[PDB]
Amino acid sequence: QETVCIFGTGDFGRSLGLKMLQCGYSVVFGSRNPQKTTLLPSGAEVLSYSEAAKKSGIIIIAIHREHYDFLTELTEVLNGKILVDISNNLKINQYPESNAEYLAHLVPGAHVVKAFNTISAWALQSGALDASRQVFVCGNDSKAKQRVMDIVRNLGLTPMDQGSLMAAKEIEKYPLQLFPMWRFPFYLSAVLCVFLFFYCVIRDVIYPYVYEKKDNTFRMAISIPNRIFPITALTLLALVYLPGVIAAILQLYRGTKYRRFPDWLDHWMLCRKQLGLVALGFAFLHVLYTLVIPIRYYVRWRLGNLTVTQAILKKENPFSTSSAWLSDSYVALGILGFFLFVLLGITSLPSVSNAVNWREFRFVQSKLGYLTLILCTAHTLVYGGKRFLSPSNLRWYLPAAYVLGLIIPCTVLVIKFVLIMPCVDNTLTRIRQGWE
Amino acid sequence: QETVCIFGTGDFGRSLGLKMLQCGYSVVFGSRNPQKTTLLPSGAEVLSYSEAAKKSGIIIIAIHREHYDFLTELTEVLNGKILVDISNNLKINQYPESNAEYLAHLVPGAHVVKAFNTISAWALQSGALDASRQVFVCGNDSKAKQRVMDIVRNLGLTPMDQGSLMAAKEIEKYPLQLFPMWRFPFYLSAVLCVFLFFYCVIRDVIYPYVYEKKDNTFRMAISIPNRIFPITALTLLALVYLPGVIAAILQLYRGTKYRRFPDWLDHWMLCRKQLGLVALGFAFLHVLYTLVIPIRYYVRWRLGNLTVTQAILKKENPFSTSSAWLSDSYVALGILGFFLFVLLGITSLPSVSNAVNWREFRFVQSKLGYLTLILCTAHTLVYGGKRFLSPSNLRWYLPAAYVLGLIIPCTVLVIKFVLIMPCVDNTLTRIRQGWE
Amino acid sequence: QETVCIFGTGDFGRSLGLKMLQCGYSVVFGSRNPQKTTLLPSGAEVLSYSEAAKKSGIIIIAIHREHYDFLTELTEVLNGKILVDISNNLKINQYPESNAEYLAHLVPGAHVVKAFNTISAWALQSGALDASRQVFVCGNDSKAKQRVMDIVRNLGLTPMDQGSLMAAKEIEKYPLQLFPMWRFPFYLSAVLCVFLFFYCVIRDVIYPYVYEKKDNTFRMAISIPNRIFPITALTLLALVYLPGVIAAILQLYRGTKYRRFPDWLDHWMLCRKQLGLVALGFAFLHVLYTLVIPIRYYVRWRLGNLTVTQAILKKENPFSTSSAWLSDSYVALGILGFFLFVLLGITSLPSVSNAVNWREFRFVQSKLGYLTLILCTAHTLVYGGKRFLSPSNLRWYLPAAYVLGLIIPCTVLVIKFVLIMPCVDNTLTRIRQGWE
Ligand SMILES: Cc1cc2nc3c(=O)[nH]c(=O)nc-3n(C[C@H](O)[C@H](O)[C@H](O)COP(=O)(O)OP(=O)(O)OC[C@H]3O[C@@H](n4cnc5c(N)ncnc54)[C@H](O)[C@@H]3O)c2cc1C
Ligand SMILES: Cc1cc2nc3c(=O)[nH]c(=O)nc-3n(C[C@H](O)[C@H](O)[C@H](O)COP(=O)(O)OP(=O)(O)OC[C@H]3O[C@@H](n4cnc5c(N)ncnc54)[C@H](O)[C@@H]3O)c2cc1C
Ligand SMILES: Cc1cc2nc3c(=O)[nH]c(=O)nc-3n(C[C@H](O)[C@H](O)[C@H](O)COP(=O)(O)OP(=O)(O)OC[C@H]3O[C@@H](n4cnc5c(N)ncnc54)[C@H](O)[C@@H]3O)c2cc1C
Ligand SMILES: NC(=O)c1ccc[n+]([C@@H]2O[C@H](COP(=O)([O-])OP(=O)(O)OC[C@H]3O[C@@H](n4cnc5c(N)ncnc54)[C@H](OP(=O)(O)O)[C@@H]3O)[C@@H](O)[C@H]2O)c1
Ligand SMILES: NC(=O)c1ccc[n+]([C@@H]2O[C@H](COP(=O)([O-])OP(=O)(O)OC[C@H]3O[C@@H](n4cnc5c(N)ncnc54)[C@H](OP(=O)(O)O)[C@@H]3O)[C@@H](O)[C@H]2O)c1
Ligand SMILES: NC(=O)c1ccc[n+]([C@@H]2O[C@H](COP(=O)([O-])OP(=O)(O)OC[C@H]3O[C@@H](n4cnc5c(N)ncnc54)[C@H](OP(=O)(O)O)[C@@H]3O)[C@@H](O)[C@H]2O)c1
Ligand code: HEM
Ligand code: HEM
Ligand code: HEM
Ligand SMILES: CCCCCC(=O)OC[C@H](COP(=O)(O)O)OC(=O)CCCCC
Ligand SMILES: CCCCCC(=O)OC[C@H](COP(=O)(O)O)OC(=O)CCCCC
Ligand SMILES: CCCCCC(=O)OC[C@H](COP(=O)(O)O)OC(=O)CCCCC
Ligand SMILES: *[C@@H]1O[C@H](CO)[C@@H](O)[C@H](O)[C@H]1NC(C)=O
Ligand SMILES: *[C@@H]1O[C@H](CO)[C@@H](O)[C@H](O)[C@H]1NC(C)=O
Ligand SMILES: *[C@@H]1O[C@H](CO)[C@@H](O)[C@H](O)[C@H]1NC(C)=O
Repeated sequence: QETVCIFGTGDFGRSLGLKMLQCGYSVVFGSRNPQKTTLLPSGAEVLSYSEAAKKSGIIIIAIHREHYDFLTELTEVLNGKILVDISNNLKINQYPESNAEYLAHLVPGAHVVKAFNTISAWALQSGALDASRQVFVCGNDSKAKQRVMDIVRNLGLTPMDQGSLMAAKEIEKYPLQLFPMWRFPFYLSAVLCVFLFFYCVIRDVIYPYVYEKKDNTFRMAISIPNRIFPITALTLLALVYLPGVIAAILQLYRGTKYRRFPDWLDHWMLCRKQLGLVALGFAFLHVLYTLVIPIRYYVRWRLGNLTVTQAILKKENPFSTSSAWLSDSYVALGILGFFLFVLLGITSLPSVSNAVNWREFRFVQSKLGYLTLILCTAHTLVYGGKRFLSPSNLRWYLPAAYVLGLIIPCTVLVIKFVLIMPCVDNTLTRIRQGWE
Repeated sequence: QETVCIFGTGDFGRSLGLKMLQCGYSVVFGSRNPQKTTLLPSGAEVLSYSEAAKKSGIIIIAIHREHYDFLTELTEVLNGKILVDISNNLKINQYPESNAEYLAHLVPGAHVVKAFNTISAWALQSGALDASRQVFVCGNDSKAKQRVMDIVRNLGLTPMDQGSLMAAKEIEKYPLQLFPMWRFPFYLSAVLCVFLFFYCVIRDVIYPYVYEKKDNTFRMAISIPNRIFPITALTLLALVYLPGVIAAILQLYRGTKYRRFPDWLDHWMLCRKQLGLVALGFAFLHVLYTLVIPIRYYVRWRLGNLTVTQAILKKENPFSTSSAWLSDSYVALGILGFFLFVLLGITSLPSVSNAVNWREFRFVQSKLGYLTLILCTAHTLVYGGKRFLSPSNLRWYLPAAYVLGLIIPCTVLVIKFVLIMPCVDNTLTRIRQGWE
Repeated sequence: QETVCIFGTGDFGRSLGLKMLQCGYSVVFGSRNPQKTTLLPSGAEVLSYSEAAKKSGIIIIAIHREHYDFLTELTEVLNGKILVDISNNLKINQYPESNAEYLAHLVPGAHVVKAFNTISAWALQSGALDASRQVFVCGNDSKAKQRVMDIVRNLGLTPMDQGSLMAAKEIEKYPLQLFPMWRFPFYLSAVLCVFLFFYCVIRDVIYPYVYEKKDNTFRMAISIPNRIFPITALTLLALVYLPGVIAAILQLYRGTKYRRFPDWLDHWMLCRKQLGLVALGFAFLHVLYTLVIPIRYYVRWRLGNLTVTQAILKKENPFSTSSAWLSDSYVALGILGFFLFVLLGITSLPSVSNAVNWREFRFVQSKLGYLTLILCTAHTLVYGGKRFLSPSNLRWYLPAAYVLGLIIPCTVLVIKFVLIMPCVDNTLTRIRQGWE
């Protein structure tokens, strides 16, 4: 039966130690005081640091980085042992090297393996290990690394091997972050949903209060967020396919592809997935606010008054078939534009993305990605055809609030249309392999 | 070229043997009667048990557990061989030890590897291996276990290593179950959709038949299941976040977190995912029944009569703006409450759940999980404001059937609000690390 | 520090070489002209072919298959080296053996490992490696194959081991295909959406133009694709469960299950997933076109005229409760039939499909798959009950265009109902294990 020593009897020391007694391991704890040990599992004795290290070959140090000082006092006991470093830091970039690098320079005669820092101490105890299922294992000694990965499999976890000990810097960065790539689409969308809220409140509830004095302030429940949410979804969709256009222009002037993107475009290349899925989250709200139009009281009342007024005044509507074209056209373009929008979101799942090679992925994400941005722009051009862009449409001196949201998507489609023409695109094909 | 012996020429023996002839293996079957062999592949000879075992090093026993008796008669031939045990049982907990444990005690001088019990014999033959793609491999000998995993890769399958031979008890439990965790949310929801069907039939089709005698029995097609399905979705959502409240209370009285939950709460901790996804399945039905309201005949007729009666009787509706607030408010709260409801369901996918550490998962599942249960409770409080809870709302002595569904969600939100206050929550922070 | 030689300084040679300088490898390029080397990374010298191969043990040949001729001129240098073959072909089935097989016959004294052909040269450079994350590694020498997989882990990629070198034929087929299994459901659906477009244009816009001359040509925006898309979704759903019925008939005549399906049924067995997900894509369009009915101008106008005409002509509608049954029945059957339709699509995800054994998968995909095809057929039978199949329903001599779409689903449900009866099904149970 295997023996696993655990330095430190703290929170994660008890939780990892009690998980190993349930899987058939003889755990020998090591603490500063083996005399007074109140909370400990049943079949696990507690010894000194030098005494417990003489019993196993795998030593898990469940201590913080600041108290790594005593390991130099017993470096002749730790010769040939497997020291599993599990520690995290309180914040990113607190120390220059990682902990497993620093633990290797303290005890040079021992094989250091980074593991177990992703999982939490409560997930081992309660058994509610759902996102803390994978354990990232990295180390230099390949024989010692396969032995630690056998413990992770016997504890019901899934070891993901991360290579050599150089990858321990990124593993300690992993449990500290809270959506690091989603920060720029959240901040861009929040400053675009606040500006476009104050832009529609000034048009729809303030302008009918100054002129033609009426309350009209219920609009900011559904009727104003059904203008914020599609225009935010259309703008953020156009901000997705804009770096691929700016980078295509920036390669034509340079004449080569082997130079580096200018450090603001490169960070905005990597947030396209994050900008795309936030734009799907707002387009999905625009669908739900639109499909619930005929349930609202204002829509039932307005269609109720318009029918009664037509009933007592014997004038009639002669069914203009031109307006039946437009109202069935922009609704149809919005449905095809949302079907492909969802289809880009299905492919964004990390299991669907791995069952797809880079040609099938480029066909969905780029060929059917502009075709989303064409249909979602034609959905709001044909909707703009009913309003005609007349001078009776701007309230003070500021227009109908969707034509501001057509500046970025119609800019992307014009510049992309230049890059499709063979006087330019045949140069791009010769530049994706190398050119002067 | 490799040689793989297969004991037993039955259903899975032919299916696994014919799959290995298509991948470049020389398969030697072993049966009780090598003389009469009718159904067999082409390039695979059939020998005796002792004769076929002298030709390979990997022996796959395609026999049941009851006929393991003959292997003790030839235990001197099986020395050093790799015996791959593939057997299942007819029911869970039929024998005390697993089959691979029992196969190791019969032949102690052989390395036993559990594999191939997850896949079916038809999925190897027809090639329709879709859920039977992963093959769970476990065994003590690490050199013999990597050799069996090389066969699984060459057969187009994906070996998932499960550790030592102690994990063979759970692998044999795997192909027998049929949604074992989903049993409690299915039985709770079925006894809550049956009671709430008879509660709405008594109010909506029986009470208009006794008093004011009219048929009114078409309601149980859409109009009654649009009352069952949201209240079942709201109750099951409140039953998700109720164990996290009961466990928080039960840690304050104990003063420590290291004691065990009382065996009914612990089984209801593990079914939160299962209760949550069933509650999303009923909320998704409540969306589809609601968005199809203006297509129904009863809604078109009632809005048709109410307009014609207002047309021939010249009284008018003066557009009460107060009721335009409420009807745009509970509809908006239902959309935000369903958007985050879906967002919890996207994170529940086992590929999205693994691309997310436990802080980003706790932010979605708990911070944005109560915020779902707040918005979905405020969606049905504001809907209850239109009905005012007047005494003309209860039919015999029993109320309007959604206020029964507000008992559990408003209980969770009150007790959670006590646990947020810093006179209690600062004790919870000191108790998630250890306290007296 | 490790040394990795790369033959060939081309497009993928620079991209893979610059990725390895960023991970702590000393890369030594090999080219035909080490004198003139313009584009190259900083810390990577360029030598001759025989000179650079004498410095490392891992040699990555970044050259095409046609220029493999020079490796026979230096086969005494490549003894014991690990030659990583990364090449692709311009088209499928261009050469009889794969490249890694052909590279092994050129240099017999070297271990050949196929890797890196899935990823692209731009994904290494730009860092936008999203679908080119997995690297398929296969080779005969297990010690050399684990060494190449350590490079793939250190480059931030994920090595998927594919077994021996026999699997290199399928890995070179992998980056060339563009949805190979989706071709038959795309071509079947396109020839069924074109025929059913011309069938509804002849009924709905040509027949009201010849008789009772009116424009009526706006129908082909929403109103005609809301007839194409559900009938295509219902037909393709019936074409899913039809091979399982034809194969069940074809096993009863044969009397055994061990014979081979006749090569058109076998290719249509494998496209059931592909036919099923395309049928979900059209049913999801039928939902979105249907839920947007009360927003269209034609529906608002027609319900506006029908109310005003009822307001000025004092006749009334007495609320036939029979038509309130039917219109709430087929709408309810369409919602239950679409809920299970989506539930089959959630299980089709390759992460949900792997978290499910073959009994839970057969319960969803087959037991709840016919129950989808029953409810979606009863959704269009009850919708056909409102139209009664009168002789005033066919326009010239051709019927109401959904009853053509009931031929295939009602054929499958009748023949499946024969196979459920125990005079037939007890023979199928005795034939799924072997019978004469
Ligand atoms: C809902 C949604 C989900 C999304 N999910 C994802 C996701 O999961 N992952 C993701 O990455 N994006 C995602 N996106 C973003 C979008 O799909 C990407 O932009 C897409 O992958 C490529 O778009 P592109 O037009 O910029 O093409 P790109 O190829 O990225 O950009 C074109 C330019 O890139 C350069 N380039 C491209 N290929 C090469 C080459 N072989 N050699 C040299 N230069 C080259 C050239 O300069 C070319 O002009 C998503 C978007 C949405 C709306
Ligand atoms: C649609 C949907 C999908 C869902 N999917 C999932 C899913 O995939 N997986 C899943 O697990 N749940 C899932 N849930 C359930 C829900 O998300 C969980 O309850 C959530 O993970 C945590 O909720 P909670 O408030 O109970 O928090 P919890 O943290 O589970 O409960 C709080 C209590 O737990 C204890 N506790 C928590 N953390 C610690 C700690 N570090 N140390 C000590 N004690 C601690 C304390 O007693 C604390 O008061 C889903 C729910 C829905 C509605
Ligand atoms: C939205 C959607 C998604 C889908 N996704 C998938 C998917 O991911 N993967 C997929 O495979 N299909 C998928 N399908 C197709 C459908 O689910 C399959 O047909 C289903 O897996 C089985 O259906 P079946 O009735 O043909 O059953 P089958 O079992 O495939 O066919 C029955 C016949 O198969 C033979 N047979 C079955 N089991 C055995 C056995 N043990 N021994 C001998 N003979 C046997 C017998 O002849 C039997 O009569 C999908 C369909 C839809 C609509
Ligand atoms: N959820 C988690 O707790 C979690 C999760 C992931 C990773 N980790 C990591 O696991 C390790 C355990 O930390 P923890 O959170 O569980 O807290 P902790 O173990 O309770 O406190 C740190 C441990 O250091 C030991 N130690 C030895 N000398 C010490 C000294 N001079 N001063 C203070 N302590 C000394 C202590 O045990 P003795 O005095 O008895 O010897 C003490 O148990 C940490 O590195 C942590 O980053 C924890
Ligand atoms: N879909 C599947 O079939 C499937 C799936 C997963 C796992 N398995 C497992 O694979 C194994 C094969 O079982 P099976 O379903 O395919 O049925 P089976 O093989 O047809 O019957 C059991 C086999 O035991 C052999 N055997 C040897 N001595 C025997 C004896 N005294 N009495 C009876 N049989 C004897 C028989 O072959 P000979 O008499 O010719 O030697 C017979 O082929 C089982 O353990 C099963 O749990 C099967
Ligand atoms: N996106 C990709 O580029 C990609 C992706 C996956 C796989 N691959 C594979 O990686 C390999 C590299 O090809 P590549 O696309 O990057 O084009 P390439 O390397 O620019 O051209 C082929 C290479 O062959 C070398 N070579 C040696 N003798 C040659 C000769 N007589 N004639 C022509 N070339 C000779 C050349 O380098 P020197 O003359 O300087 O020695 C040249 O760099 C290919 O096998 C490719 O299938 C490429
Ligand atoms: C289910 C599919 C969709 C339907 C039925 C739909 C329908 C509509 C309708 C009816 C309007 C007019 C709103 C009103 O009456 O005030 C509208 C506006 C709009 N839609 Fe959509 N839409 C859909 C999807 C999309 C998508 C995917 C986008 C792109 C992100 C989009 C962008 C817009 C924009 C920009 C407006 C104008 C916003 C305004 O100024 O009011 N829609 N949509
Ligand atoms: C798309 C989003 C949603 C919309 C538009 C919506 C709309 C509505 C409407 C209009 C009603 C009144 C039904 C009627 O007219 O008889 C209602 C009732 C209700 N909704 Fe929602 N809802 C949504 C999502 C949700 C969610 C996510 C929940 C929580 C599970 C929920 C819980 C309820 C409850 C409990 C009722 C009262 C049931 C009754 O007694 O009739 N809804 N909803
Ligand atoms: C959200 C769920 C669904 C709803 C509310 C729904 C509703 C309807 C409605 C109202 C119609 C009549 C269309 C019209 O007024 O012209 C219809 C037609 C039809 N539906 Fe559905 N449906 C649903 C899902 C499905 C599904 C999943 C299928 C099967 C693929 C299906 C198959 C059909 C067929 C075949 C027709 C007849 C097409 C025609 O001739 O017009 N539906 N549906
Ligand atoms: C508050 C927003 C939280 C959203 C969390 C989330 O969904 O992202 C988790 C992860 C994304 O994480 P990273 O790509 O690693 O940033 O999974 C997905 O790819 C999303 C696919 C979803 C496709 C439908
Ligand atoms: C009759 C109900 C059958 C449902 C089957 C199912 O969906 O669960 C399969 C599995 C769940 O299986 P377990 O978590 O292992 O119980 O995948 C999911 O996590 C669901 C995610 C779904 C998120 C949208
Ligand atoms: C133009 C159509 C492109 C569609 C691409 C696609 O979705 O398939 C990618 C892959 C399917 O690829 P293969 O099964 O390998 O053919 O993932 C899925 O299983 C789909 C699950 C989706 C379940 C919702
Ligand atoms: C209603 O429609 C009919 C034909 O569809 C038309 O003749 C009649 O004038 C309309 N009634 C109105 C517009 O009041
Ligand atoms: C219809 O609305 C107008 C203003 O919107 C109002 O003046 C008129 O009284 C309404 N007609 C009714 C209530 O019949
Ligand atoms: C409207 O409905 C009432 C009862 O709901 C009925 O008595 C009345 O006749 C209807 N008005 C019509 C049909 O014009």
